[PDB]
Amino acid sequence: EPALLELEGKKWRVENQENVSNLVIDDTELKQVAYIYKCVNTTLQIKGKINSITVDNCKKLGLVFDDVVGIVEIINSRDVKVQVMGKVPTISINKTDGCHAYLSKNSLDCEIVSAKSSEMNVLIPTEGGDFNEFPVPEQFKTLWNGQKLVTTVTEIA
Amino acid sequence: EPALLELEGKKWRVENQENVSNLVIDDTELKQVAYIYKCVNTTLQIKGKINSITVDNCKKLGLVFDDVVGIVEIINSRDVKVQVMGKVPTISINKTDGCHAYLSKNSLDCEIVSAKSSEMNVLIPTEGGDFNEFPVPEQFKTLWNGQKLVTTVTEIA
Amino acid sequence: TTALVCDNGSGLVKAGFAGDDAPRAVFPSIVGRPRHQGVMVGMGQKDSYVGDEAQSKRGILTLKYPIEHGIITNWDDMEKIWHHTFYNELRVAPEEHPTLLTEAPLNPKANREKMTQIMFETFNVPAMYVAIQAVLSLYASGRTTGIVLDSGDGVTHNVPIYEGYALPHAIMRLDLAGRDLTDYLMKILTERGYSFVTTAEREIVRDIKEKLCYVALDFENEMATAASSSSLEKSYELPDGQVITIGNERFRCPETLFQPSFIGMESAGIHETTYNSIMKCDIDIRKDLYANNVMSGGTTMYPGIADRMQKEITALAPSTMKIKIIAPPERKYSVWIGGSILASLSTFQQMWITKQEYDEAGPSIVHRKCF
Amino acid sequence: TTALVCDNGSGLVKAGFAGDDAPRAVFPSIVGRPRHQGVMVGMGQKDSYVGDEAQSKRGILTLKYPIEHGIITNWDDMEKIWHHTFYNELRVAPEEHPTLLTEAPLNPKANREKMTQIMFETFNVPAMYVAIQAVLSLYASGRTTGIVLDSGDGVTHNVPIYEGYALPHAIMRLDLAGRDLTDYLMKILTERGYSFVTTAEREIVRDIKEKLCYVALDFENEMATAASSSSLEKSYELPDGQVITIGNERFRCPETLFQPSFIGMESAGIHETTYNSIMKCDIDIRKDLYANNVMSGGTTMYPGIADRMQKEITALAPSTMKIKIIAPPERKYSVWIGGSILASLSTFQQMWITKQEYDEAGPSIVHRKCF
Ligand SMILES: Nc1ncnc2c1ncn2[C@@H]1O[C@H](COP(=O)(O)OP(=O)(O)O)[C@@H](O)[C@H]1O
Ligand SMILES: Nc1ncnc2c1ncn2[C@@H]1O[C@H](COP(=O)(O)OP(=O)(O)O)[C@@H](O)[C@H]1O
Ligand SMILES: [Mg+2]
Ligand SMILES: [Mg+2]
Repeated sequence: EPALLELEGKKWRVENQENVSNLVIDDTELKQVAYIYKCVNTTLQIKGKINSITVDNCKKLGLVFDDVVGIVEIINSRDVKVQVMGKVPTISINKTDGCHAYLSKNSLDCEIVSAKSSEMNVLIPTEGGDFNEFPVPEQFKTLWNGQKLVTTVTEIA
Repeated sequence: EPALLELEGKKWRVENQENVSNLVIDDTELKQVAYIYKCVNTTLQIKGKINSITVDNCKKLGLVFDDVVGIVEIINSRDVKVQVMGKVPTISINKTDGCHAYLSKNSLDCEIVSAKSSEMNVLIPTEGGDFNEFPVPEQFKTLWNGQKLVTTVTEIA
Repeated sequence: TTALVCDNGSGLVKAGFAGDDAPRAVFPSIVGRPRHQGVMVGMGQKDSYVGDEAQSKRGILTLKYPIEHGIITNWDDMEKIWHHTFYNELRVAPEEHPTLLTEAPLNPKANREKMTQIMFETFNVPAMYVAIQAVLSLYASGRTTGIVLDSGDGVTHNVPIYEGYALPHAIMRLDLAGRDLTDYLMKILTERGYSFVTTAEREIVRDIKEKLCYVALDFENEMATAASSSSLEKSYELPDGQVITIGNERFRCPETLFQPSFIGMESAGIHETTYNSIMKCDIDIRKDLYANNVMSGGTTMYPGIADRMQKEITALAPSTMKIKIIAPPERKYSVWIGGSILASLSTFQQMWITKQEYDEAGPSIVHRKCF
Repeated sequence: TTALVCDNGSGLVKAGFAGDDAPRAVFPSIVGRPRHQGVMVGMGQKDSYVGDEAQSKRGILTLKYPIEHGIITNWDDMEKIWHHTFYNELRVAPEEHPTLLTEAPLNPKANREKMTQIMFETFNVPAMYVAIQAVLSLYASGRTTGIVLDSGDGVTHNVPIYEGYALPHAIMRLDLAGRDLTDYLMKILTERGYSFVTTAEREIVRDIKEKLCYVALDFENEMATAASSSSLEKSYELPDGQVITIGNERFRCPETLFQPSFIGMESAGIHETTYNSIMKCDIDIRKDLYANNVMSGGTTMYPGIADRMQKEITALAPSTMKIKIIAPPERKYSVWIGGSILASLSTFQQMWITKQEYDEAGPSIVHRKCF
C-alpha cells in the first residue's frame, strides 16, 4: 500500500517497495545504516562502505552491497538473495526461509550466523565464471553426556 | 470449536482439546501411535509402550508418557512440557517455541533433535527430589574453511 | 483420475503413473545453468536445462545437484527438475493429476512443508502426498516392519521401520553409493592400462559396473582364485568395437560397500552399519528387523550382495538369531513401485491432501495428513 | 508519565525510574521453586519465591537461575522475576508505566520478540523498549563508539560498538566474572586457615572482595612486596566482631581476570580478549576503539583495574597507538544509568513501541522499532 526510499537521520528507509529491479543507494557514509522493510520482489544495491544492513519481513528480495563494518541481518523474510562485492564480517539469517549468501573473494572469512532458518546456501566464487553452492545445516543433535548437554551439527556432507 | 479423543485405526486422535488437566490414554499397544493436534492448555498422559507421538500446533501443552519405541515429535507448537517416565530414544523439537523435555533416569541417552525452535530446556533428574535445567542452543556459526562449510554450536556454557 | 508418482532421487528422478509396473521417466536430477558472476540478483530468471541435456553440456554450464545427498537443498533448482518432469518428460498437465512425492530419511519438517507449498502454489495440483523413501520400499515387499538398506547414487541409508513409522535415532547415513563405485571402478581400471576420463567414458564404466561387477562371498578366496587362474576374468565390448578384459576389478568395486577403506573412507561397511542400526533399536523389535532386511535402489542390484550380507550379519548377530536378507529383483525402482501401489489403492483417495484442504491449513497440513 | 528502566542481569536485576540517579531495586535474579519429581505438568502453577528470599531458602528449594549467562533461558522463571520487580520491589502497576528492558550481547531475535510479548500480553504495559546492555553503558559515557568491557556477576563481554551498532563478530564472551572471583577468594582464604562455606559466609567473602581486593599494576612486583613486608596486608572485621588479616589474597583474586589459569581456565585474559576483539574489527575503526575503552558493571569496580588495562593494552597494541581506558565511578550501574537517561529524553517518546503498535505487528515489531 505505501511506498518510500529515503535517508531518515542516519538510516536508509527502504520500505514497502513492490516489483523494482533497478534500486541503487549511491551516496553513502561509514556512519549510516540500512533498514529494508516489507519489500516484495525488488532488487537493491548499496554502493560504498556502511555500518550495517537489516532486511525485515521481505519476500523474494535481492540485496547486493559493497562493504560492511558491522553485520548484515536477514530477519522474518523468505527467498532472499544477499551478495558481498567486498568485505562483510557477519551475515545473520534469522527466522527466514530461503537465503542465498553470495560471498566475495575477500568475504571468505565471513561468519554466517543462523537461527530458526531453512534453505540457506553459501555461494563461494571460483575462477570459472560462476560460484559453487554449499548448504547450511538446519537440524541439530543434543545429548546428555553426564555433566552437560553436547550439541552437534547434523551434517549434509 | 470441535473436540475429540478416540482410537482411529491404530492412531490416537487427541484433537481440539481446550483446558483439561486429567487426560489419560490407558489401553495401549506397541503397534499404536499418538497424534495430539490443536490442544490448548491441556495435560495428557499415555500409559504403556507405544510406537510414536506427535504434537502438532499445540498451545501450552503438557505430555507425560511411559515408553516409546520410535520418536516423540513436537511440531509448530508453543509452551510444551514433555516428560518420559521410562525410555525414549529421540525427542524432536521442530518450529516450536518453549519446550521443556523432562527426561527419566533411563532416557539419559535420549537424543534431542532441534530445528527452527527456541526456549528449549532439557531437564535431567537428580536424587534430590527435583531436576536440574539445561538450555538447548538455538543460534549457529558457519564458516568457509577453504574446502567446506564448518558449522559450530554457539554455546550457552 | 491418473495420479503421478515422483521419486526425487540423489542421482536420478523416477516419475510416471500410479499403477504402472515401472517409472515412465528416469533422468539425472541435475539442473544446468549458464555461467554468471556479477550482480547475482534475479530480475526475471533466464534459460535453464535439466537432466541428460544438462549433464552433456557439463563443460559450458554451471551444474546444480539439488538432491546430491538425498535432501533437497535448493527449491528454484527443484522447481526446474519438477517442471521438466511434468511438461517435458511425462508430457502431462500437473493441474489435472494428484501427485505423490518421495522424501529422504531425516528430512526436515520445513522441507516437507515446502514440497507441499511448491506442489500447490507453483504447479496448481488438485491434490498431493509426501511419503518416506525407505517406507515405500518396505511397503513394496508387503511389509510394514524391517530394516531397509537403500543404496542409491549419492547416499546409502539404513532405515529401521516399526509398523510403518521410522525409528530416526537408528537411521544410518553413509555418503558412499553408486557414483562412488563407478568412480572407484574408473580408478582401478587405470591399473590394467585402460583410461576412462571423459564424461562419455564414465558412461562405459557405469555400464561395466552394472553388467560385470559382482559381490564376492569371501573377498580373499576370490582374490586368490583371481590370482591363480583367469577363471573369474571376463570380456567387455566398447562402443568403437574394441574388447577389454577385466579381472579382479569385478569384485573389488562393490567390495568398497563392505570395505570403505578402498576409497579412503573411515566409515564402517554396509554390513556393520546394518547390525549397528538394529542394535540401536529397542530389544523388543530387534528379532523382526533381523528377519525382515529389505534391500533397495540401484547400488543393491549387484549379484552376490544378499549372500554376503547374510554371511556378515550371521557373523555379528548372536548364534541363535534368524537373519533373512530380502532382495526383490524390482529393488532398483522399489521406492517408486511402492508409491505406485499406494497412489493406486482405492482406500487412499481419503489420504491425499487436496488444494481445498491446503487453502485452509497451508503447508503445515503435511504433518497431520502425511503421518 | 514515570517510565521504568529494568536491567535484567546475570546475577542481579536493577530496576527503578527513568530519571533517577541510580536503580531503586537491586536484587538477585534467582527464582526459587518447591521441590517436585512426579508428573511434571502444570495444572495451575503453585507458590514461588524471587530474589534474596529465594537465595536464603537455598537448601529447601530448587533454585532457578534464568539469566545465568546473560541470555534468558526460561520465560516462566523470567515472568516471576519481572512480576516481583513490578509489584513487590518497585511497588508499581506495570499497566501505567512504559518499560525499558536491557538485553544481553548476541541475543536471539526470538529472545527480543518474547520480551516484547511478555511485556504487552503478560504485564499489560502501555509501551516498552529493548536496548542492548553494552550500548547503554557506552551511551552513559556520552559515546556511541567504543569497546565496552562489561564484567558482571556470571559473564564478561567485550563488545565493540560503531555509531551505536554492535559489531557481533568481534563480541567476546568470557564465562568468568563476579561469582568466580568470590569463589576463588573463598578457595585462597582457606590457605590462611579461614573457612567460609555457608551461604551466609559467602556474603562476607563477597564483602571482603568488594572492599579490600585491588588489581596489581605488576603482579610479580606485588607478590615480592607481599613476601618481603606485611605493608600490603590489611585487616577485616567479621559480623561476630573477630578480625582477620588478609595478605596477598587482595590482588590474587582479581588477577584471575587477567590470568584465568588461576581457576583452571584455558581462556585468555580480559586484556587479551579486549585486544583480540579490536583486532577482529575493521582497520578503519580500530583507532576509535583503542581511544574509547569503556569499563562497566560490578566486576570492573576493582582499584587499579584501569591502570593495569592501560599497561597490558599498550604492550600488545603498536607502539604508536593511543589507548584510553575509561572507568566511570558509576560503572557498577552504568547500563541502568544509560537506560535511565534514554527513557528520560523528550526525543525518545517517539522511540517507544506502544500497545496500539503491538496490537497490529505483534512481537516482530521489536526488530524495526528497536534498531
Ligand atoms: N544393475 C545395476 N547394478 C549395480 N548398480 C546399479 C545397477 N543399476 C543401477 N545401479 C547404480 O545405482 C545408481 C542408481 O540408483 P538409485 O536407487 O536410482 O539412486 P537414487 O534414488 O539415489 O537417485 C547409479 O549410480 C547406477 O549406476
Ligand atoms: N565494589 C565492587 N568491587 C568489586 N566487585 C564488585 C563490586 N560491587 C559489585 N561487585 C561484584 O560484581 C558483581 C555484580 O556485577 P553486575 O554488573 O551487577 O552484574 P550483572 O549485570 O551480570 O548481574 C557481583 O559478583 C559483585 O560481588
Ligand atoms: Mg532413492
Ligand atoms: Mg549486566
